[PDB]
Amino acid sequence: VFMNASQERTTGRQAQISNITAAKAVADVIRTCLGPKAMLKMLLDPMGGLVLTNDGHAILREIDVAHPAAKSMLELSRTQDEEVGDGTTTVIILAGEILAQCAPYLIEKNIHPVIIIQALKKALTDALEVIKQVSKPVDVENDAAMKKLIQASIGTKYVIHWSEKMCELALDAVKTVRKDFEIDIKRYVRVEKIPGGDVLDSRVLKGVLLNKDVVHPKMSRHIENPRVVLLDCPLEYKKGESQTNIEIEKEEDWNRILQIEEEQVQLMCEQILAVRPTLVITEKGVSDLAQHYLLKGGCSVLRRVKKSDNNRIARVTGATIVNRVEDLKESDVGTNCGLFKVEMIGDEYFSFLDNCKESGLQKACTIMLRGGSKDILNEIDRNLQDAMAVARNVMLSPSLSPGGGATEMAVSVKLAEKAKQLEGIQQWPYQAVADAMECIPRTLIQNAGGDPIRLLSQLRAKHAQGNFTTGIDGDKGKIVDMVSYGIWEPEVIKQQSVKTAIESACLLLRVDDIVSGVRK
Amino acid sequence: MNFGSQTPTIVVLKEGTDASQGKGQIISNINACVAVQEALKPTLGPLGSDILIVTSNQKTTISNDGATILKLLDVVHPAAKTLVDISRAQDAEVGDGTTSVTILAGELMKEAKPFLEEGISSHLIMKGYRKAVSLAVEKINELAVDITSEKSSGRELLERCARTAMSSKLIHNNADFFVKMCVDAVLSLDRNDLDDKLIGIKKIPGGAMEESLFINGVAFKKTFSYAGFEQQPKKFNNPKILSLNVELELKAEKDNAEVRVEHVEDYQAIVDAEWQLIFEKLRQVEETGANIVLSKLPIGDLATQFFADRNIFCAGRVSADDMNRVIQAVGGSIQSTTSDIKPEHLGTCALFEEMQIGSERYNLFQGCPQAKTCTLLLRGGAEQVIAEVERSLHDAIMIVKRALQNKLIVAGGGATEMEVSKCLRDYSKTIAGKQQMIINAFAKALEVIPRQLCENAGFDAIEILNKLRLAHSKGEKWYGVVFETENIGDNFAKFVWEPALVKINALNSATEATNLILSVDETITNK
Amino acid sequence: MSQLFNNSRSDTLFLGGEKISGDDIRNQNVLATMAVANVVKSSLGPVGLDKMLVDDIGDFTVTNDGATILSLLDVQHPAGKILVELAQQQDREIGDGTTSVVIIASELLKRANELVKNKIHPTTIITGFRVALREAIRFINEVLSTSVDTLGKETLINIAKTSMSSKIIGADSDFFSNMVVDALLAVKTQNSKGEIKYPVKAVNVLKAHGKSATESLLVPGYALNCTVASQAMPKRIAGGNVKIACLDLNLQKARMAMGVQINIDDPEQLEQIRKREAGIVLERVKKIIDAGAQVVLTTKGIDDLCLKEFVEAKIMGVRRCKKEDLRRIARATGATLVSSMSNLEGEETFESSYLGLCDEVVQAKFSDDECILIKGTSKHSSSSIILRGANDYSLDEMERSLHDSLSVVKRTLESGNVVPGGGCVEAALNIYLDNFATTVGSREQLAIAEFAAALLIIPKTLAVNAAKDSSELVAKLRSYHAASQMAKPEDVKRRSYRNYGLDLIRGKIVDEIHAGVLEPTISKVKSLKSALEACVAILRIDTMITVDPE
Ligand SMILES: Nc1ncnc2c1ncn2[C@@H]1O[C@H](COP(=O)(O)OP(=O)(O)O)[C@@H](O)[C@H]1O
Ligand SMILES: Nc1ncnc2c1ncn2[C@@H]1O[C@H](COP(=O)(O)OP(=O)(O)O)[C@@H](O)[C@H]1O
Ligand SMILES: Nc1ncnc2c1ncn2[C@@H]1O[C@H](COP(=O)(O)OP(=O)(O)O)[C@@H](O)[C@H]1O
Ligand SMILES: [Mg+2]
Ligand SMILES: [Mg+2]
Ligand SMILES: [Mg+2]
Repeated sequence: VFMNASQERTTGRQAQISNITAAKAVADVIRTCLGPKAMLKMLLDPMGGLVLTNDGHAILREIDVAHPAAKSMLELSRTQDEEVGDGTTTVIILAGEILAQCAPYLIEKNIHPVIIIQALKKALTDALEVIKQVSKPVDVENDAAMKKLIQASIGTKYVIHWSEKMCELALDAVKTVRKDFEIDIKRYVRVEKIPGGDVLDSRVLKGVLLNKDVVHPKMSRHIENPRVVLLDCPLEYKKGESQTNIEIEKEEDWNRILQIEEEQVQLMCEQILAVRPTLVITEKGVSDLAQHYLLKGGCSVLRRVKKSDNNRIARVTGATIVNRVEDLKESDVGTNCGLFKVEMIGDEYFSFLDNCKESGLQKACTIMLRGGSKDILNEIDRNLQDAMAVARNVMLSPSLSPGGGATEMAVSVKLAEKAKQLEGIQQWPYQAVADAMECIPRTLIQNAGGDPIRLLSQLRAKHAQGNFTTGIDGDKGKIVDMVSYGIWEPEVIKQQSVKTAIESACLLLRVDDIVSGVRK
Repeated sequence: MNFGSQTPTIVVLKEGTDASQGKGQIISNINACVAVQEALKPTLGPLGSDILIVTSNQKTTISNDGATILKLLDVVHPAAKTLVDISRAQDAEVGDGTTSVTILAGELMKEAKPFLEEGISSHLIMKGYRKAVSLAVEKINELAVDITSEKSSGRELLERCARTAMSSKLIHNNADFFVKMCVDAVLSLDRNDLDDKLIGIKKIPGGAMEESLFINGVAFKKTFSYAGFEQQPKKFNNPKILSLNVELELKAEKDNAEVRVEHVEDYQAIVDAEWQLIFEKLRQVEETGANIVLSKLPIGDLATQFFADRNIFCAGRVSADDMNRVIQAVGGSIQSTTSDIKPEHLGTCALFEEMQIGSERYNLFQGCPQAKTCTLLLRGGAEQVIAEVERSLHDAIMIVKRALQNKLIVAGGGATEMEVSKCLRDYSKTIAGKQQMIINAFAKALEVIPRQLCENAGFDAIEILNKLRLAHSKGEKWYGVVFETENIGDNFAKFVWEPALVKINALNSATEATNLILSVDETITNK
Repeated sequence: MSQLFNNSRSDTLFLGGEKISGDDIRNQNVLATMAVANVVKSSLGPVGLDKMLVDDIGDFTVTNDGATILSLLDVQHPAGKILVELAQQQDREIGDGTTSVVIIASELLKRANELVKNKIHPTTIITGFRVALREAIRFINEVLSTSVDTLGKETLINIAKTSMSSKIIGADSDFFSNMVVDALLAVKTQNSKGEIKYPVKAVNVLKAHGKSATESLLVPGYALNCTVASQAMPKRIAGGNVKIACLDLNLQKARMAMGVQINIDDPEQLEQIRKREAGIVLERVKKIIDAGAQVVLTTKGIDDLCLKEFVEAKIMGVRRCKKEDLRRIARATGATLVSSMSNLEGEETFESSYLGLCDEVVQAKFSDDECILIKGTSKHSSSSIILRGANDYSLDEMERSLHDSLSVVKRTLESGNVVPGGGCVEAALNIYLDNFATTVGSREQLAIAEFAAALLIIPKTLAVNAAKDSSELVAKLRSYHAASQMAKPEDVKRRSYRNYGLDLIRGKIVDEIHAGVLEPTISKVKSLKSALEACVAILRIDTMITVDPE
C-alpha cells in the first residue's frame, strides 16, 4: 500500500455528477419550505430536543450531512442569515438548481468548467443591473409602508394570523435600537420568552426583564423613580490574589480579623450610600451581611447578573458600569427609570424596569412573547428575527425590489434576450442561468396546486408587455402584479440570493477528484 | 406511501463488482502486460536464462520459451491473458518466437504510454499500428531470397535452419549430435502430410542426452507382460508384425450372456466350447506366420500361453496414438477379425531387438527403409531436462516442418527488426501528421528484440544500436549482432537462417494483441 | 507493477522488515512517484481542476495549491516524503512553481528509471542532467526581458494575473490585480542600508462571507481582528492624529512573585495591602490616560477593573491579539512596542513618543464579525484585504490564492528581469538541449536528450486538462521554437517567433506579451535545482531497508 489514499477513487465526469446529485438533494428537502403555503419540517437532534420550522436555515443546520460537496450547501445557510437573515431557503433552492440547470453539460457537450464560470461571472453582473432597474425606492419614514414590508417574511410563517400585531412589535424594536448611518445590531435585542399566555397580550417593553426576585422582604418592589447603579465587584469579602496568612500572637487579634470583615464590607456600603441608589445590581454574588447596611439606606440588592445583561441595563437607564466602589460618582448613576415592579408567575419571578422614554447612546429594549408552549415560543422568535431583519435592509438600502418571484423571473427574461445576441461559445452557459432563475417562481405554483406549464407561459408573456411587477400569487395561484398585491421585499435580500448562489456554484464546478478519510 | 422505515438506494451493478473507466483503466491494463513481460525479457536470446516455476500441486516444470511459462501460472487479470493467447497461437501455428511475440506486443503498449498521457485518444493510436503492420509484412517478403536460385542441396537447407532454434536451450553445446536427429525425423514423414503426433517423444528417466538414438521404427514400450513373457525371444530377424483391434480374453469385457443347460451331458460341451472358440482365433494367427502380435485391448493368458511355444511375441494394452503410429511403418493396417487376416496386411523389418534402459524395456523396430514415421528416445540426469529437451526438439522440428512447405530465407538475431524499422522511418517523414510519431514509435518498438540480445550478453545496448543505425544507413541486409565474435556483422555469412513464418506472425500477433487492449477503456469484473 | 513479491532468503537475515534490492526498488520509487504526481497533474494550469480531501471529522479542504494537497497527504513510502517536502520547500522560498516542480521531478524519475534499464550508469545519467542544467540556466539568462516603455503598474498587474489563474480568483483576477500590487507597495520598507525588502504575510487577510468577491474592499491601512473589551466604548474615533498605544502589559489583578510569602501580625494591615494590589496597576494606567491616548492596544487580557477608567476617559480598550500583528501597527503609526514599561531612571514614567499617529481608528462590522480598521497611518503606510465569498471553505482557498499572488509580485520587484510563461520556457529549453550534447555525444548524449524531453511534461499536461488536442499544440511549439534557434542577430524576423505559444483558453498560438501572462525569473531558477536534488537522491538508491518499529 501507499500513504493514506485510494480505496475507490472517483475520477472523470462521475465525480462532478456526484457533486451535482448530492447538492441537488439538499434543495429537494426544503423544496416544500418555499412559499406562503409551505409546510413544516420536524427535526430530531441527538440531544433529545425538537426543532420544527419551515426556515431552511434551521433545517439544514441541525441535519448532519456527510458528503464533501453536499456540506458546502449547508454552509450557504449561515451566509444569508449572518449577513441579512432573510432568504435562507431561497438561496439553497436557487444554488441547488443553478448547479443542475447551468451544468447538465460535460455529461453531453463536454464543456470545460472554467468556460462556464466565465459566463457565470458575466451573468452575475447583468443580473444585478436588472434588479436595480426593477427596484422602486420607498420612503423609510412612512410607518404604513414599513408595516407592509415586514409582513413579506411573515406571509410564509405561522404568525401571519398575528401579522397585524407582529408588525407593531418588529417596527418598534428596530426603531429603538437604531442609532443616528442608522446602524443597528441584534445583540442588544433580547430574545427572552415567557411560557404560556396570549399572543395578543405580548408587547415590546423598554428595559431589561430580570428573572430574579428581590433579595430581602423589606426591599421595595414598587419604586416611582428607580436609580440603578451597576457594580461588577462582589459585595462579599475579597480574599485577594495572595494569601494573607495572619500570624496571631495574642487572642485579641483573631477577633479583630472577623471584626474588620464586617467593617470592611460596611466601608464599601457607606460609599454606595453617597449616591443613595434605589436599586443596586451586582454582577457577582452578594453576602447577607452587605444587604443590611444597604437596606438601611434604601438600596436594593439583587442576585448575581450575567455580563450580557449588564450591558443592556446601562443603555436603558444611561448608567455607567462602575467596578470600583470608591470611584463611584453621581454622574455614573442611572436615572429616568419609569417603573420597577415584580409580577408573580409560577415558573419564576420577573422584575420589570421601565424607561421614561425622554441624541446619545442607542436605547435597549426587550421583547416579551406569550405563546402556547415552549416550542411555539422558539418558532415565533425565529420569525421575529426574520421579520426584524427586513427593516434593517430598507434603512441602509432604501431601494425596494419586487417580490413574489418577480425578481427572479425578471432576470430570466433579460438573460434570454441577451443569450441570442451574445452568441459565441458562452451562449449555452449564459442561457442556462435563466432556466435556473425561473425555478423559484415555479416552486410557488407547485406548492399552491396549480399548473406550472400554463401559468409560467403567461407570466413570461405578460412580463414584457404588462410591467416588471407581474408575479405569481401565493394563495390563489393566479397572475397578479406586485403593485396591487401590496407586498414587497428589499433589494439586499435579492442581491444576496443571486451572488451567494452563483459564487458557490463556481466552487463545485472546479472539483476534479474526491478522496475521503485522508487523515486528521 | 412507502412500505416502512427508510429505503436504501439500489446500486446499479451487483454488490462486489469492480468497474472503473477512463484513462486510468488503460494504464492499469498496460502495466499488467508489462509486468508479465518483465519475466520474459531475460529469456530472449541464445544467452537467455530459464525460469523455475512451481505450481500449487508442487509439480516442478522448467521451460525457457514463453508459451509454457504462461501455461504454468494461472492468469487472472484480463489484459494479461492476451499475452497468453498470442503465445499459444504462436506455439500451435509455428512454435518459434513465442517469447519474442510477447516482447513485441508488450513493447507496443509501452511506447503508447506517453501518447495516452497526451490528449491523443487510443483510437488514433491504433490507426498508426494498423497502417505500419501492413507495410512491415511487405518488407519481409522483399527480403526473402529463394533457395533454389543457387541450386543448393535440400538436406543442408534444413540443417542450418534447425541449429537456429537450438539456441537458448541446453542443446546449444550438444547441437552437433542433436540436429542430425530432428533433420532426419522430418524427412521420414511425407512432404504432403506432416504430423506432430508421429514425432512424439517418450520420457525415459535417467541416462545421458548424447546417448540418444534415432531409428525410423517406433517403440510401443510395454504394459503388463502376462504369463509366458521373457521366454519369447526378444531379438528377431525378419518378423511379421500383426495388429489386432479385437480383444483376446475368456469372457472378460463381453456382456453377460445367460446360459441355461437342462442336461448334464450338454454341460460338458459348453465348457470345452469356450476352449475351442479362443483357440480358433489363436490358430488363425499362426497360419498367417505373424511373429509379432500387437493389440490395443488386453491380451488373455491363454493367448500368451499359445504364442509361448511358437516364440511369437505378443504385447497388448497399447495406446491408440501409438498403434496409429505403428500402422504407417508396417505397411498394411489393423484387421480386427482373425479369419479375415490376409498376408498383405502383415508387416516386416530388417532387424528387431528389445533392450532395457532406465530399468524399462522397449521394443524397437529397426531396419525400415519405407517407414514414414520416426521415434525419439531422450535421456538425462534430471527429469526436468528431458521435458526441456523434448520441448526444445518439438519447436526445432517445427522449423524444418514449416520450411518444406515454403522455403524463404529471413534474417535473424535482430537483423530483420532493424532493417524493417529504418524503412518505416523514411516512410514516416512524408506523413506529416499524428501518424508520424506513431510510426516512429512503432519502428522504435521493434528494436526491443536486439535490446535483450546485448543486455543478456553483458555488452552495452547503447553502443550497439549506434553502430547499427550508422551501418544501416547504407544499403544492408542480414546485418545483425553476433555473440561468438563479440562484434556485430553480417548474419548471412554466419549461415544462421530463420523461416519467414516466424517474423510474419510475430508482427501480426503483436499488433493484434496491442490494438485489443488499447480499444478497452473500461473493465468490469463481477462476483 | 510489482508482482509475486520477493522470496525471503534464510541465508540473509536482518532484524525488522525484509530487505528488497535490485530493480524492484526503482520500480517502487517511480510507482510511489506517479502516485503523488497524478494528483497534481489535473490541478495544473488555468484549465486545471483542484481536488477535495476529507479530514474524517466531516470537514474538508478545497485548494488548488499543490503544497497544501501534498502536506495533507502523509506518505509512508520513504522516497515519497521527498516530493512532499519538496512542495513545502517550494512555496516557502520562491512561493510559486509548486505544482510544476512536483511534475518536473516526477518525469525526471520516470525517464531516468527507463535509462537505468538501458544499462547506462545512474551517475552518468546524473552527470547528463547536471551538465544540461548548467547550460539551461545560461539560456534562461539570454531570454530575460527587462521591463521598458511600460505605462504605470501594468508590468506588475499583468504578472500578478498569472498566479491568480488556475485558482478560484482567476475569474475575478481583473479586479484583484490592483489590490495585490498596491498591497506590497504600501508595506515597502528599507533595510541592508538601501536595499528594498518586503514583509511576508504583513497584509492582513480577514474572512467575512457575504455579498460578492468582486466587492471586496481594499483598506488603505492595516486591519486587526479583535473584539472590543467593553461594549460601552466608542466604536468610531472622530478627528485626526489619533494616538495608538501598543502595550505588552496586561491590566489585571495580579499575584505577587511566588517567592514571596506575606505574614502579618496585625489585622489592621489587611486593608492597605489588599488595596495596594490593585493600586500598583493604577499607577501605570493613570499616566497613559493623562497622555491623551485614544486607542490602547494590549497583548494580554484586561480585567474589568481597569476597563472602568477607559469608559470615563472615552478610551477604547483592546484584549489579546497576535504578537506579530501588534508589531506592524506600532511601526506604521510611529509607536514603539513596549514589552515591559520602564525608564533609564529608577522612577516610572511615560513618554509621548511611545504613542502612534494615524488619521482615524474605526471598528466596522462585517457580517456578524467585528474588526478594527486603521486608515491613514503616519510613519509608514500599510494595507489589508478582506476576502468575501459564498462559504468559509471558499475563503480558505482565496487565502492561499492571495498568499501565492503576494509571493510572485514580491520576487518581481527584486529582479527586474522576467520570462514569458505558459509553457514557453519549457518548450524553449527542449530545442536548446536538442542541439546540445550533439558535440560531446558518446554515452552522455542519451541521458541529456531525455532531460530535454522531460521538460515537455509541463506543456503537454496543460493541454490535457483543457479537453483539447495536445498533439496539435505541441507540434506547433516545436515548429516555431526549433527553426529560430540558429538566427543571426541582424535582418530581424526570426527570433520574433519562439517567444510565445500554448494559450489554453483559445487553443491558438498567440503572443504572451500582448496577452499579459508572465512569470518572474526567480520562479524558474531553483525550481530545476530543487527538482534535480529530489531526482538525484531517489535515483542513487539501489536498496531500501525497512526496520520494524519497537
Ligand atoms: N405570499 C407570497 N406569494 C408569492 N410569493 C411569495 C409570498 N411570500 C414570499 N414569496 C416569495 O418567496 C421567497 C422567499 O420568501 P420567504 O419564504 O419569506 O423567505 P424564506 O424562503 O427564506 O423563508 C421570496 O423571494 C418571495 O418572492
Ligand atoms: N545463433 C544466433 N545468433 C544470433 N541470434 C540468434 C541466434 N539464435 C537465435 N537468435 C535470436 O534469439 C532470439 C530468441 O531465440 P530462441 O530463444 O532460441 O527461440 P525463440 O525465438 O522462440 O525464443 C531469436 O529472435 C533469434 O533472432
Ligand atoms: N493565464 C495563463 N495563460 C497561460 N499560461 C498560464 C496562465 N496562468 C498560468 N500559466 C502557466 O501555468 C504554469 C503554472 O501556473 P500555476 O498553476 O498558477 O502555478 P503552480 O504550478 O505553482 O500552481 C506557469 O508556469 C504559467 O506559465
Ligand atoms: Mg422569508
Ligand atoms: Mg526458439
Ligand atoms: Mg501558481
